[PDB]
Amino acid sequence: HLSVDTKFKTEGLCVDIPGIPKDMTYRRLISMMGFGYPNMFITREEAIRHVRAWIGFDVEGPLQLGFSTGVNLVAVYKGLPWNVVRIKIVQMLSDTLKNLSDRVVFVLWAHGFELTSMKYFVKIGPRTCCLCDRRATCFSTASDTYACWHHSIGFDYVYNPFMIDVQQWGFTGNLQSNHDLYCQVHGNAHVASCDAIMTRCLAVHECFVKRVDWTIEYPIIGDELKINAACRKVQHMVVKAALLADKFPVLHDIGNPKAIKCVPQADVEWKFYDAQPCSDKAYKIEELFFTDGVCLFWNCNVDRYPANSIVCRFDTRVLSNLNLPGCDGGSLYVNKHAFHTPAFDKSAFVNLKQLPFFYYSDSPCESHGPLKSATCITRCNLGGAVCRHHANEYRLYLDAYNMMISAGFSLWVYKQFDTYNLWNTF
Ligand SMILES: C#Cc1nc(CNC(=O)c2cc[nH]n2)cs1
Ligand SMILES: [Zn+2]
Ligand SMILES: [Zn+2]
Ligand SMILES: [Zn+2]
Repeated sequence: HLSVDTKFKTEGLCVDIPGIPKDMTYRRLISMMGFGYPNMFITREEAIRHVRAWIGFDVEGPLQLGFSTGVNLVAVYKGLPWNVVRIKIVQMLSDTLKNLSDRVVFVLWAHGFELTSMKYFVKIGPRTCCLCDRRATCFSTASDTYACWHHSIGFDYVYNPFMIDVQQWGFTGNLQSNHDLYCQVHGNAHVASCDAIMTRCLAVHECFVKRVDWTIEYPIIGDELKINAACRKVQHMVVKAALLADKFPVLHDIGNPKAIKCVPQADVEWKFYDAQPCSDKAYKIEELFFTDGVCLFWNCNVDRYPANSIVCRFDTRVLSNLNLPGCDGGSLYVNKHAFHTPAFDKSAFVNLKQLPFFYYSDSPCESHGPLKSATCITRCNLGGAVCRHHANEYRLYLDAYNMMISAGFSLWVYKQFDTYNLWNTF
């Protein structure tokens, strides 16, 4: 954890707090703010481990409280006393975070009012939820009880929040000049939430775009495992069928250097090319480069795919608990590991078409241990009646396919791809 005796640089606070000592520790800062929880403030490394909990927060002077959720509240939304503002803050954080994290991390660009305003809606102390086993994130003065984000309805204080001041990381210039170096999507409309949004965006850029640590693991919070297994199932299905239908002599597999053949029994000449996940801008196809056979780009984000490609590309616009808002239109996809992904661009696919759903199988029609569909490509459907085994497998594959799509992945293929060509493999 971050030692409370660590020095805190106070130059960013001195316009809101004139006269503040240059020599300052976290210990003295927390005291001046009026306050298993050794420090309210955390290290960059702890913050990165808890990116799902990040909420940018800015206060502008009555005071306008702005959050990276887009919300502005005025404490005296129009101005209201702190005793009702705090209730809204609890509800807002609880609904934003209950399916993401066991805590909140306020990401600051600290100039003073934000820190001195915390005592009006934060309480600290040593706890678990009164109604479950999750750690407590809220407190209620009405009942003198504690709750997690799931059981906090009607609570009035944030309990043991964490926080980090981006201005401690060693920047020159103000927030907007640093944020705008990397991102054109978030403006500065001069409301507190705009600053809150830029602050979080800059932190995401510093910690996941220019710096990358794929060794950090993140807890399971949703359908991660089913999604990942579906992606492997779809990858095998689509590539196997492409090879059967068009009989490419060579396949160029471009992407993760730890990739394995997804169709190990295919006859094709399989050649690998190493490219790590690009976290900043999509790769330029000119630099990466292939006109023989087919190219496979499985989550290898390029600016324009060649016409002879099979592509899986994550759609950064998808709304889900796994996909967090990112930098310059990118998104931070957190599924076991954290992957910042450049903004989705439909123009990357101009040479391709959307891959249609289909299910293909050459396995024997046998049930161990009634489906009608034009897209069940099997011997039994060719012959007029889908067998029970392929019926079961088709419905499982459909489920997997829909899971992958709903998670944000999109699939694209060379324009000549035609499932009609699979029927003659039977
Ligand atoms: C009541 C009331 C108040 N409204 C504001 C407006 N906020 C800003 O102009 C701003 C500047 C930078 N970021 N936001 C401050 S106090
Ligand atoms: Zn609970
Ligand atoms: Zn931004
Ligand atoms: Zn069958």
